[PDB]
Amino acid sequence: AELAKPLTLDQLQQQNGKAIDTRPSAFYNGWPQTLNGPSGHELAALNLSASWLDKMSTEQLNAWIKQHNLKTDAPVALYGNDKDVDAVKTRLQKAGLTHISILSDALSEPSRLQKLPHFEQLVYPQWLHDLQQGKEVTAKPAGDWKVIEAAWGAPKLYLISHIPGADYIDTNEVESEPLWNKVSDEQLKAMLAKHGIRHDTTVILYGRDVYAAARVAQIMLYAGVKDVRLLDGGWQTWSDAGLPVERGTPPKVKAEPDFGVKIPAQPQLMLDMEQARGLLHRQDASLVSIRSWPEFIGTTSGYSYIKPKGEIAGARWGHAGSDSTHMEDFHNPDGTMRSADDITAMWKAWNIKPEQQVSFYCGTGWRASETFMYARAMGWKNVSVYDGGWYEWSSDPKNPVATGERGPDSSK
Ligand code: NA
Repeated sequence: AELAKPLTLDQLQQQNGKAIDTRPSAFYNGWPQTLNGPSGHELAALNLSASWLDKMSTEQLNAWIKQHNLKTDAPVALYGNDKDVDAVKTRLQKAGLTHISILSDALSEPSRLQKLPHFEQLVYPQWLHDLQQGKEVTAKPAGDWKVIEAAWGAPKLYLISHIPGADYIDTNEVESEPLWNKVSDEQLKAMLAKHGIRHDTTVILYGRDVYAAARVAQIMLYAGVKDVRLLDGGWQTWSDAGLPVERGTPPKVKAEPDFGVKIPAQPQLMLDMEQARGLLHRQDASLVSIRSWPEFIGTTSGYSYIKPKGEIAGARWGHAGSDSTHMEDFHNPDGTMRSADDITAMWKAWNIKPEQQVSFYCGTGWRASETFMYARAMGWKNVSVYDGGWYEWSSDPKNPVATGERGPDSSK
């Protein structure tokens, strides 16, 4: 039942133990719990939110313990809310950890905390709701702001319910046939004006799936929207918070004719095929496949309408999900972004590194847009999406293709 002795951070370090931040990831990432309050987690703290526990089976927890290298008798020091700390203690006890304490001086020295360099780009429901009601909040939009739901095709679930004051974007407004690449600068200019977006409008996007919203977001960043943000974990986090919803067709938007800069203002954020091919086989650059493992080895193309199978030869595997519509390797059990530390280590093992020119691709770019926005928020400075992805690559039977099981070395 009970906790071992309380440890300070210093003692925990001396004893080669680990700290476990048991708050929701939003706060682990950098969001203050009160205005002006401590921002981020203790050095090398892990994040195991108590709110995830009901969606972690016994084996998911065991896996997570192993994966963070918690040795069974090495000290673990927990911090956060009491109920949360206690829920995690119970679970870790049942999983067989033997030295569980509280981190006594947790969050007591703000100057030593670590944060997602741009945590403010991944918002959470309560922040968004506070902003809407006119409450002073951390990282407040500098000027106008808009909330937009992004999904494939005309409004459906949006008609049933959506975040109050949210506009709606059909992803067909930003990408189109033949390659499912983004539409033209000129079509983008009109799309932006129509939804009342200028270069200095803060745009907060969410979707029923994070990647639809991310796709829109990366495209707006390319175009020239300076401040584009995602709801971390998407719509489901809003629904689950039991916050207010509105209903019915999207209300009329007041057009903004003049964007205020020439589009595109950030063209380096999107690569074509030749540019993508240029990144291969380099220490200072990575072309990253955000495709499932069966796509990566050539069991399946991932899509009904893509006949060719295999992968871009020399693409480094950035992980993804179980299939072409899932992103488990980037998600906590509640659907929010896994920790920066974990993502950084997963990518590192494949020689994908923040000092490189790094471009993400997948089938047609949605999954890659998602990892792009994470990497942006992790503070990766040279990131982009290779729009065409496997669909464009495998159009040309001259492009080199890899199949078969292979590891990190095989993409030098
Ligand atoms: Na594409």
